[PDB]
Amino acid sequence: RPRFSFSIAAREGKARTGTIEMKRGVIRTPAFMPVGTAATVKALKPETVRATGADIILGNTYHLMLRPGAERIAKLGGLHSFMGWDRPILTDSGGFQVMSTKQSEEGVTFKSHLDGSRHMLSPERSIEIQHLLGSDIVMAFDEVTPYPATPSRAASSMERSMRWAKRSRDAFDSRKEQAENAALFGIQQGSVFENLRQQSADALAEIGFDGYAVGGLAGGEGQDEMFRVLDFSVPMLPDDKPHYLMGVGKPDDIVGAVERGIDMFDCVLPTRSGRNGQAFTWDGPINIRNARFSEDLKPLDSECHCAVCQKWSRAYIHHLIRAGEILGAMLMTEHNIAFYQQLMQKIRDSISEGRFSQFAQDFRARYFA
Amino acid sequence: RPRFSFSIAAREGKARTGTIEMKRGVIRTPAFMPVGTAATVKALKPETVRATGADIILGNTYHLMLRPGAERIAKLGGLHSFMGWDRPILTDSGGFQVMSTKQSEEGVTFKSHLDGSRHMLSPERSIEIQHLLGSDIVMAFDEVTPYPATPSRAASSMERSMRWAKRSRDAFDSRKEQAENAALFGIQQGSVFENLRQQSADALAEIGFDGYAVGGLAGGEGQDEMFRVLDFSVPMLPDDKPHYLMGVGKPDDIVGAVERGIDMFDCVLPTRSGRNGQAFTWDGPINIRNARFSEDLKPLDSECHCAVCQKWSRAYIHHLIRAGEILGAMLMTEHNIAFYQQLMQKIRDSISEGRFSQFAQDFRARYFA
Ligand SMILES: NCc1c[nH]c2nc(N)[nH]c(=O)c12
Ligand SMILES: NCc1c[nH]c2nc(N)[nH]c(=O)c12
Ligand SMILES: [Zn+2]
Ligand SMILES: [Zn+2]
Repeated sequence: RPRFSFSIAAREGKARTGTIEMKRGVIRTPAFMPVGTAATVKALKPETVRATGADIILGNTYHLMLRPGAERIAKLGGLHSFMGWDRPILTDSGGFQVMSTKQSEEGVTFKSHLDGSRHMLSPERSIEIQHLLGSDIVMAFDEVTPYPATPSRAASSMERSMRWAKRSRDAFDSRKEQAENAALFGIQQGSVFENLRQQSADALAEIGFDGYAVGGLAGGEGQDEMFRVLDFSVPMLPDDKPHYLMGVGKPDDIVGAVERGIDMFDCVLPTRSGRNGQAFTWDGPINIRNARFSEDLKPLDSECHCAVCQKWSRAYIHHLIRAGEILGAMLMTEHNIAFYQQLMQKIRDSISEGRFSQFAQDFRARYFA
Repeated sequence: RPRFSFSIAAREGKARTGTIEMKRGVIRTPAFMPVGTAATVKALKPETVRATGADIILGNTYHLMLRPGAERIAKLGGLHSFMGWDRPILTDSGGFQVMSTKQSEEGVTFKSHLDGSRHMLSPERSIEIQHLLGSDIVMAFDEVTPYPATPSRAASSMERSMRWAKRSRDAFDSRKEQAENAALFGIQQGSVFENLRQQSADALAEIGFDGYAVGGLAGGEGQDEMFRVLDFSVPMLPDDKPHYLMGVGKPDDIVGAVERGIDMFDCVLPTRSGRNGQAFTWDGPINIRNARFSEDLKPLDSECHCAVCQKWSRAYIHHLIRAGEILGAMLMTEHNIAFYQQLMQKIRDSISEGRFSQFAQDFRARYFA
């Protein structure tokens, strides 16, 4: 396999389906990436993550640098070896967690929430950490402006992000092993403003990246506004490269974003809300803690092919979650990630067959019935 | 398979190895039974429990009656179906948790620690709950005297326990489906007193049970005293039936107890201490939280055949446990239960080959080096 190759096999309107080939494996798109916060997809062995259908997982640079440490992971053989996942890993840059402390044009300094120790992030240090981890898809370090943002502040943050995108590009390229084996994605900023999104897209395309993320969304704006911004923002990006919507999201957000040209997604929703008792179903989410499930012998979802729905009832999972049992988190998480992967597979198949618009309509009618 | 058949294949001194055949499966002895508190062996799917080598698991009557409820489990198809374990299950009677609230010759009434609701246990109700759960090995309901106990109080509790053993026998026998498909074990009491242990053994043998537990030990007395009581107590029990030491224990306790004629064990140690960071190894226990393991690439144990030791390092598990990650509990628990099963297999093989005394000596020399 090549370092990086994105091929589009089929299209329907703005939606695309295809593959990204990388040294560690093939990624089917549109793709959902389970989030591995601190070198684990919470409550799942990597083999279980793979069995759900995941082709790639996300690791968080900010968290890994705090614990167990980037240099430590490198000494131990890199993130893949450390956690036992041998397929591609995308790492975020830290820009989001920095927003979520001294800031300057050079970068940011901040105190660890775990120990109070002082840490620094910059385009150069973020790229270095992602190298030490050994990630396959490296994200440029950006400045993420909060929502809502004034036009002036959105412009200033976008302009800084573009300067930092060039610094990220140069840092990545200067490291031979990284440049030859990994890929680098740029991140579009500009808040909700069309002119700023255009300037950002133009700057990123001039620099040149392997993929382009739409940054700064899902920050409080709501679905209608997010979709409106995607309507104009995604077509600004190079058509022949993957389009990644960071930190999205709910199943309906994913379907609508694919309709608008997005190829890649990550979010903590299926894992985090799984541990809290929320299970995704084709008829919409349910909260398994609800007393109505205490004697319900049906599986979490009636059609789901996952191992949890093959083997255990709602009633059992209800009991586990109510009791605070670890197995409850395990089963809920496996089902939710499997559900997300089945959603992505239905999306890919429907685009390939030219019936994605119908799928989206049918999905929504049932999910929100 | 028959309802119950215990066969002894080989002996060495007081130690025995063999099999218990039951309708749901064969149990190799000496056996270790992982503890499923509230219908789950904590942090493990039943298939993982089985893969470690477990032939039977324990369920706690006291906890299950409080949550999710015995009648509820029965309505849902019984404990095996509910939790997805199709092999034998032994249920304890509740006598221990009652000690751990109004007491009388009829039984005990108590308040739920979860809800404050009032509950009752008696020989008849305990046997009924174990029936509703559908367990394969049912334990008689006893009164467990605290350690230390005066001779008078030990005698009174033992005598009550024997009256309750007869009531348990009669309750079990009066329920056709239970009598025909499950087995019933009696529990010897008498604290540390030889004459009381003899009276108890004689009473239980007169009533007649499928198996005999040594109750009331591991209550604070320490290993030397426990071994001393086992020295005289186990030979009092019928030789041709299984001997079960309840709530034991550490690997060295197990080896010494097998040397004294015990066939079955259960304890929360490998699961509970696994979640806390303690990992069992042939060179003794380690606490994986210790900073010395932060960059240790070796598996938890150098010889262990378990999947955790095949795939992940001490350094990784150290990180997971320090971070409070669920996967840490999962991996520690799987390894510890697998370690216990490998210990039982080495015990069985060494007895079968007439080299158990040597095995015990070699095990101790290395474990305590
Ligand atoms: N939802 C926006 C988002 C999530 N994660 C991110 N990481 C980075 N570096 N930038 C971003 O804009 C975002
Ligand atoms: N270690 C003693 C023990 C553990 N569990 C028990 N359960 C019962 N019914 N009786 C007992 O004596 C014990
Ligand atoms: Zn499912
Ligand atoms: Zn192991």
